[PDB]
Amino acid sequence: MREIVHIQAGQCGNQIGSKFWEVISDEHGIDPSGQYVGDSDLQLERINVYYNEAGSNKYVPRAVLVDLEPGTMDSVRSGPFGQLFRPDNYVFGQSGAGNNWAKGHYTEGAELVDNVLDVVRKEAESTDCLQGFQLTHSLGGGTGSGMGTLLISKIREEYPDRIMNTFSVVPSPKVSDTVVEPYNATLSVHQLVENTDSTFCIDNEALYDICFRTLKLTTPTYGDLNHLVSATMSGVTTCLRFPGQLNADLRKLAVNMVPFPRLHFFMPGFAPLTSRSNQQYRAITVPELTQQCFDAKNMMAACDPRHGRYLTAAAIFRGRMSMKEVDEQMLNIQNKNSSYFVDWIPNNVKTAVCDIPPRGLKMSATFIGNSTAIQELFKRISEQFTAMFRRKAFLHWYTGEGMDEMEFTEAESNMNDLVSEYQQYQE
Amino acid sequence: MREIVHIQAGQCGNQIGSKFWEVISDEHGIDPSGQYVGDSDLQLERINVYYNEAGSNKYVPRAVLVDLEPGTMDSVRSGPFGQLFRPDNYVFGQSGAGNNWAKGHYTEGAELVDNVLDVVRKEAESTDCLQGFQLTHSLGGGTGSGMGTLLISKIREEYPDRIMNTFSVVPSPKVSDTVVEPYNATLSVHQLVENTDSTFCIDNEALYDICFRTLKLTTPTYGDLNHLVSATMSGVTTCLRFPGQLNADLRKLAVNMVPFPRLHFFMPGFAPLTSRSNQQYRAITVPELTQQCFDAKNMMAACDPRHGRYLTAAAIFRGRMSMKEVDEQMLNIQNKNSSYFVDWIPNNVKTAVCDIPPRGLKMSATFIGNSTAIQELFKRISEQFTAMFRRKAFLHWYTGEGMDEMEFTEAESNMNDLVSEYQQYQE
Amino acid sequence: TSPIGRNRPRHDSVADLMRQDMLAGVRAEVDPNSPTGLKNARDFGHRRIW
Amino acid sequence: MEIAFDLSTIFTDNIQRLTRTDLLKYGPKRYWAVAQSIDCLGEMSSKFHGWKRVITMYDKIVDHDEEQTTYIMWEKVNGSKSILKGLLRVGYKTLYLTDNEQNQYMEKAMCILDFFVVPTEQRSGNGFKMFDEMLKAENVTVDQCAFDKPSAALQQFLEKYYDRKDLVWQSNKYALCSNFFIGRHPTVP
Amino acid sequence: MREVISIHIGQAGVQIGNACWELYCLEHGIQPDGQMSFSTFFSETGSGRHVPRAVMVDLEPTVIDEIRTGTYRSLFHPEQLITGKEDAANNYARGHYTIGKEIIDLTLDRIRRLADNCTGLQGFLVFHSFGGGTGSGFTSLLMERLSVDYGKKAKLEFSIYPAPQVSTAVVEPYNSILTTHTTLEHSDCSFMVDNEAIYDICRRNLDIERPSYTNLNRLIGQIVSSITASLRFDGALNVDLTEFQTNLVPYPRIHFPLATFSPVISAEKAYHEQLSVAEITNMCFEPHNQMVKCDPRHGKYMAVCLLFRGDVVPKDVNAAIATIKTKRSIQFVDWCPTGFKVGINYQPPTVVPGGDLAKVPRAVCMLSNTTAIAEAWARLDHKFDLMYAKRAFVHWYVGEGMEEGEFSEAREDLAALEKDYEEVGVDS
Amino acid sequence: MREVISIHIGQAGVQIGNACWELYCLEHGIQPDGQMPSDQSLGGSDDSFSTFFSETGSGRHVPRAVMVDLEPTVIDEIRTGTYRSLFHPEQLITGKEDAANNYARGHYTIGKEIIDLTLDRIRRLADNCTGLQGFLVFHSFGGGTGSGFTSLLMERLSVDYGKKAKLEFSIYPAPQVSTAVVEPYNSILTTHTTLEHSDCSFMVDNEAIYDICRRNLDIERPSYTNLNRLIGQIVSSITASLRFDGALNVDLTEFQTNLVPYPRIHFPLATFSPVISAEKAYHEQLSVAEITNMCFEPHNQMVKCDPRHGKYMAVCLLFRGDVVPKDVNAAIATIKTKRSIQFVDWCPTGFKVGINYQPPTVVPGGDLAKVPRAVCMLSNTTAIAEAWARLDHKFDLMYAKRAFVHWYVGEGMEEGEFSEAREDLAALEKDYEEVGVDS
Ligand SMILES: Nc1nc2c(ncn2[C@@H]2O[C@H](COP(=O)(O)CP(=O)(O)OP(=O)(O)O)[C@@H](O)[C@H]2O)c(=O)[nH]1
Ligand SMILES: Nc1nc2c(ncn2[C@@H]2O[C@H](COP(=O)(O)OP(=O)(O)OP(=O)(O)O)[C@@H](O)[C@H]2O)c(=O)[nH]1
Repeated sequence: MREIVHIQAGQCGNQIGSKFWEVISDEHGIDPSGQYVGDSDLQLERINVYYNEAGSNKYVPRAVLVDLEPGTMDSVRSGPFGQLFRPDNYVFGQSGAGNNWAKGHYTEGAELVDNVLDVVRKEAESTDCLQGFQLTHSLGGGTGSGMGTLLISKIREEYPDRIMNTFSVVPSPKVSDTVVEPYNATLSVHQLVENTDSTFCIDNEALYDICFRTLKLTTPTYGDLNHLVSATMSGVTTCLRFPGQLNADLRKLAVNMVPFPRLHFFMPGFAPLTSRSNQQYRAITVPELTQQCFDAKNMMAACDPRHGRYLTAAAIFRGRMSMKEVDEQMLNIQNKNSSYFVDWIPNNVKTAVCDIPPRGLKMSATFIGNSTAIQELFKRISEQFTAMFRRKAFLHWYTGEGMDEMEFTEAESNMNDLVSEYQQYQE
Repeated sequence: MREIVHIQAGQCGNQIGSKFWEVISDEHGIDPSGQYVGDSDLQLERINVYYNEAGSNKYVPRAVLVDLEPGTMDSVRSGPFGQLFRPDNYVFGQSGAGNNWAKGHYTEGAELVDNVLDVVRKEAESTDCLQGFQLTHSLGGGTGSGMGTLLISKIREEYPDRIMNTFSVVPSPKVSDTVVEPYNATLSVHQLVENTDSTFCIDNEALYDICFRTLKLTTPTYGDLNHLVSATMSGVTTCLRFPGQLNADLRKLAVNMVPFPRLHFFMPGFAPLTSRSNQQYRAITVPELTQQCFDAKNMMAACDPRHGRYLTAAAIFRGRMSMKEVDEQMLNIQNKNSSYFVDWIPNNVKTAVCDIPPRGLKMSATFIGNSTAIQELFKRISEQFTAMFRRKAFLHWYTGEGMDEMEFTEAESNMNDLVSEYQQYQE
Repeated sequence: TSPIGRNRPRHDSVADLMRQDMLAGVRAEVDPNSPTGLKNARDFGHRRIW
Repeated sequence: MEIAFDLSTIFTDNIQRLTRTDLLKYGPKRYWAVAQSIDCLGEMSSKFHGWKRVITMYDKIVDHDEEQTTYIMWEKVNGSKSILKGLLRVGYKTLYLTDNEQNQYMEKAMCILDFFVVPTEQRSGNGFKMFDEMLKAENVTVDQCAFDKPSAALQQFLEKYYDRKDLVWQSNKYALCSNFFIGRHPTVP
Repeated sequence: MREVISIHIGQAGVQIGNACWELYCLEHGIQPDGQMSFSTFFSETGSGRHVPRAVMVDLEPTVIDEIRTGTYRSLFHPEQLITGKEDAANNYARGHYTIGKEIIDLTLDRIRRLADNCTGLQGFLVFHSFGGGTGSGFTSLLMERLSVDYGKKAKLEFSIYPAPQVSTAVVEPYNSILTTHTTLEHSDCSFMVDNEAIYDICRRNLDIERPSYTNLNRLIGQIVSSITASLRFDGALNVDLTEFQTNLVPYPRIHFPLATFSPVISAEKAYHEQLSVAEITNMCFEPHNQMVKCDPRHGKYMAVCLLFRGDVVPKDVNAAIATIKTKRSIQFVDWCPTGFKVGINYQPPTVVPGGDLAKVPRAVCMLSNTTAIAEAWARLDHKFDLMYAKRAFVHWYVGEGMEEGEFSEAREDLAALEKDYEEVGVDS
Repeated sequence: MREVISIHIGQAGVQIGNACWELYCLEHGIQPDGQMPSDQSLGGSDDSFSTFFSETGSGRHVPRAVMVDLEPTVIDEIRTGTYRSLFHPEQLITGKEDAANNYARGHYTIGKEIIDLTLDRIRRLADNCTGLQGFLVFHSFGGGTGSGFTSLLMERLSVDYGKKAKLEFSIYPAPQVSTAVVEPYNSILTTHTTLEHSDCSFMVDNEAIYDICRRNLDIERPSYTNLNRLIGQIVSSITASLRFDGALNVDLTEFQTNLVPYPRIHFPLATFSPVISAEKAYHEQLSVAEITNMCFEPHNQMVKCDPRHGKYMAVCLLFRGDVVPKDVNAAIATIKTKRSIQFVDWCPTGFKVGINYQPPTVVPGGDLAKVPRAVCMLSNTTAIAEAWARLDHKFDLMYAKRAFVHWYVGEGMEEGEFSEAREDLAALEKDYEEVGVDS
């Protein structure tokens, strides 16, 4: 009734999506072979949101895996949940974009977006009532960024009214591993602002900081970061799949969160993140989850919320808890942090409580914050973009694929407007 | 309703605190893992006095463990009740104070006292209604004797109205094992006099004598001494945790036993101490417990009470008993030993009868004694200090951390003033 | 010889961290003859007296 | 404890001998189950024992300078689910041994590097089956093997099934049986 | 799926190719006779033999005869081992216009046959030396023909640059200047290597008093294996050849990166060293560790590619990169805020039996595009000017079809390239 | 992490370090090739072997030691010996010509050539360690290298690190058994550096340990190996508290605080009490009382001096093994009751007791019997002033006629340095004389 189409672009997006599908299968009790090995009737009540029915008690995810390089696609196929996805949904090219936005958008992604849409449409028109799409990609890469923006534009043209969600990993200087990634990020933000309903900005540096300080992980890997992102993704769309005392779907969150059409960039989070040592000596209650959701160190974006003012916030709780406690916690947060919330919005937090906690967790809370501090990431990206564009640093690679220099100027100017608009409502 | 915050400083303090928490968990039926496995509802009725809770039937002691040497922290964590304490409550420095009062009180422990105060405060406002603090340390070391006194002064500054109990292991010449311990003891006594409501002076020689002659222990290690001290700890505060016919908390004992502000140095004790051979040869009745509490051999301080009249005494009984027996026993002790009690105070003995005896004991009684014989321990300490300071034996180590000789002279003068104050009421 | 695959990059430490119910809380016993064992027995352990 | 794969389609026995060549063949790329099971058992052993690091890892075993073999006990649970029961990693090593009366020896002896059973799956005769399977696999008796810091429990287990007690502890934190009949001492006592 | 063609021209290129293919056979477990991931370098026949995707071409048949009589007789395809009648004799003109034309057609036919047999061709790996006559002139001709024929395909050529002082020929500057024109217009990424620098590396790091050409070729083979390991070994942060060029090459003419392999250490000292990621990253940037006799401190870095191998964790890489960027001596251009392209792999480098390298647990190959490489071109400019003010051996060139204007044109081209580096190294 | 760097200088220092590191490898279960066969020990007592041995990526353990000698004979003997693959190759530093038993050669001329390399290696070691506790310096007073190079290196270490503890173990010249003819000069000259830049200097005599070996071990012809083994036992007993856990620990700072009364009074004696043959340990109970009583016998001191003629100031009893503190309290009680053992009147308590739960490790092939408990008494007594007086008298006799002064003045040393060092040692003797006077 509220089915969702999931698409993963690039290595980062593909790995994040694989971890997300593993997490979801754990939540719904789906055997890695595709069978249902659950123990409750609530898991099958709304399993159609993410999974299709294969008949013989097999549930194939409604996911479209796309990458310009077959290596990551084969790695996904060979993983623990490789047999989950339908083979015809694997859409792999011949060679990767080589961290080139132009390659991944104008030529190499252009002669593959047709095959991508031929299965995106097949998945979409096979649903009772489509709720929207979700994308996982990285803004710094070529394949992820360029092909994701191209596919976003194609889908938005094909499905103007559905909800378009993107879980995009934003590059940062502190963990930079690409020379031309600011170019790709600046080119991607242009399309993200115009053709998305909600873009959940995620940053690798913040995930490293979380895994190092909060979880106290000595040697974090990409598995840990992808698990954090997967937990956030599962929390965001948990009111669709399980009953709750106060339901809130994707469209409800979009309505309650964005004040203006292009202010749909959010900082995610997760409440019960606790170290191994402190697991037994910490009381997991609604207040604790509240101050950990609103803690600056728990945000999965590099920017610090204390440097800006919150426009809107959304904390989706999971588990059995009294609504009075949740409401008083939000009132306390509003009153204590009144300086960090906009005064022209009476109440900022859109709370939602879900009855079913995550597996192994007594209760949880997924935080979604729409703060003007998001402008910091785009300001840094624009600074790097201007620094390289003043000298035409790497533009011959992009011009060789047909994209002209005028596009870079438009992308920077349009992305500069996005920074100003967030600064407009920041005092 | 009346919570107590526990602090452990130094190796001796940490070991005594570990023994004390082991005994308390035995009394409250607390599993060494933190779970509650008690068989009686009385134990859990007021477990909040010494334990916080973590929800899933797990209680964490309100204990702050501090030592500048991380080795003692690791030893505590690796003990039988090691995983009972919260990891955040462990506060440690880089290396031990090196048996230097100056180090721990001015540089090495003064660096860490800020973190110690932070964690202590975080525990303090976590209480519904704080009663006070109790600290375990040794006056012969550097970490304990110096940093614990610094923390005592800071706490008394922060909480001037809450009770402050210290169980300090004063040095003795017979079992002395540190060269520079007179300096540390003489420097610590000033702070103990100034910023403490009730000091329970404990002596290693007295504990060894008790273990050798009363319990007839062939090889008394530090565990037995710590167990006796911990039994005194549990006996003192039994009325705050269990109901009884005549209840006396720490404030009641301080009111009864302190005629003048500086005379708050007590002598601990324990009634049912008997050898293994004579377990069946003796009847544990109120007269026997009273006699053994008021016996000079059973007292846990090296000073002989026979050479000094008692100012005030306090026998805190436990278990089912008659209060006619107790009253007549106290009257008999007052009358038959009229020379051992001050005449200007009509009644010196204060009684309290809790209704819950220690596990395995039919009835117990803890003796607290504000005798004038306390001057003997300080007389010995001042003799040693004068002998060492006449030639400045080890003064360069202390002066290398910013201390001064005038500080030593002032500490000695104030300690002799306390000795003279105790002697004033002798006859 | 042949190329060798690595399993460390596949490790997911967060998965065990989320499940608080999966915590054990059980520690192995120290060797009595080891110096830590003697310390535990003597300085932290004690003999029953009543 | 539980592995989300049907190990019966790969492993031939409930207690399978996994030498270094077997682990190299069973790489995590296509045989993730065996590597993940080995790593999970090693992590569980390290957590139980209180160690600050894991000493039994598939990656650590395969890249080790000298060959080692690992024994894993599993059981069938469902179509695509299996349960892990215990771990046993051993290998041949050269040891500088010293017997009674300060006699110096230097001989090749088989070491028991790791021997663990899941705490909730202990007792019920577990571990003895793996140890017997090992001994029958490479015809090694207890008289010619070495124990790495034998735990109080192994010290008893070997006492209660091989009656071999009152072991001697070598300088290299290894405890061997009193059977020093190997001879050819490099240094006279 | 991801195939690459390797071409070895001249004695230096052919011997480096011998070392490279020994290393690849060791890496993939392929026996020297061809019997046994590998699809990148080797083509599998129906009978089970694996044949390298390599073309060994040289006018002088001596070294190729050594190959055809040596241990690797059965490895290479017999038609891929192309020989002439007589060498170019350190003459660019002889190898370009006179003797190169004899076998250019056969070489191109073999290259085309190799290219048509692979569906996922990624690029070319041309191994040669600037100072030679064959490896200069014939490489120029062959690579210009390859650029005409293929075009968009990558052309990554590895060249042995003449040392500032150590030399084995008197006409090296002439040939190097002449080949500067072709290595600048056709090659997509040119890695020049200095013999003197590798000699210094072997003397200092490996404590080898008398290194031979075998050791130099083994280090070069290790570098090429590190470069191409992302195409045949799975790992986090894969780096394709196109990705490599995009991240490393800022301008069409600025395509001359350096090369180094930091975890080169003596076997005895290896067991007593931690060799952590931070340490190897720090010693990548050592001025004496680069394999070109130039000082990277004098120049400013423009783009750095770090291809880690073995047991490497991305957080350690990020910390090492932060530490490197904090250092004042390591100076980057202002217009490249993110100068590092990091690649990681799970396959540790293999150790050649009898080699000078130890079994390190992790390795890294730093490939820096820096302006400091212009010093070598300045040295060759001085050498060419000194040797051309009197026209020492110009007659040997003009007597083999080459025109006098070629020398002036090549000198002007290299001067223009040096000026391009000088004008791009400045800040904005 | 409590971890200490040890420096071995000269032939005597390097040869002593051989036995010391053999003992450490035996104690921590480390093979002579650097491997640790015990797989579980790596994940267990991490702080135990981290004090003396580092760790690499391949699992080998590298000692935190720098053995430096101006001539390469003994170091090359190491590099060709059993432990050739234990030490880091760059931590074994050599010259080409020795100091030729000359202080000036080892200090200025041959010293300054490799002092920079030695300091670089020490700094590289210190940067790798995170919890550096102090420095252990092994050398010899009467040598050329072990005197001059030690004097040159101690001052640089003091000006570089500073607050770190510099505990040096040295072979003091014997009153009669002398293997050199100019060793009074070297010892007098190195008195200056052992007095200022050191923190707790332990003196050792060869004749004293020879007599101890004869009386206790029942060996009539001993050699340097036995002496080095005994000194290694002493240093292991001293450093046992850092690497092992036990009741009443004593680290380096506690040691210096308790045992050093005044800044210049830092020259304690040394005696490992339970030294006995295997054929005699069967007939002895080896209880705490008797091993404590053997500490104060003059026949057990490892400096050829009579403690009766002086007065103890501070005593540090570092017990190890099966020891309970009540037996120790009884032992000090009995010692205090003894009138022969005279303490100073200004030290009412002079016993700093440390107990460890790790028993002494017996080296195979050694002459030390296996014992359940051991004690390393380390007293700051005034009887060492008489050994200083003997050395001063020998120096005065040698210097009255200017016997070998030209050998020293020909290598950069001024002739007035002899007088300066003589006056410094006279001042030290006067300090030890005036500290013992009753108040
Ligand atoms: N949180 C995660 N970030 C990742 C992961 N894999 C890569 N990345 C990061 O993604 C960024 C680059 O994105 P990608 O590797 O996906 C480049 P992409 O594949 O989109 O394009 P092509 O290179 O053209 O194939 C860079 O920050 C990587 O460190 C992952 O599993 N998780
Ligand atoms: N205990 C002990 N003493 C030694 C040893 N080797 C030398 N000595 C003593 O060291 C004293 C000084 O001589 P060396 O140590 O050889 O002098 P050095 O420090 O090597 O200086 P150079 O002579 O310049 O090489 C002599 O009086 C020896 O008795 C040894 O292995 N053990």
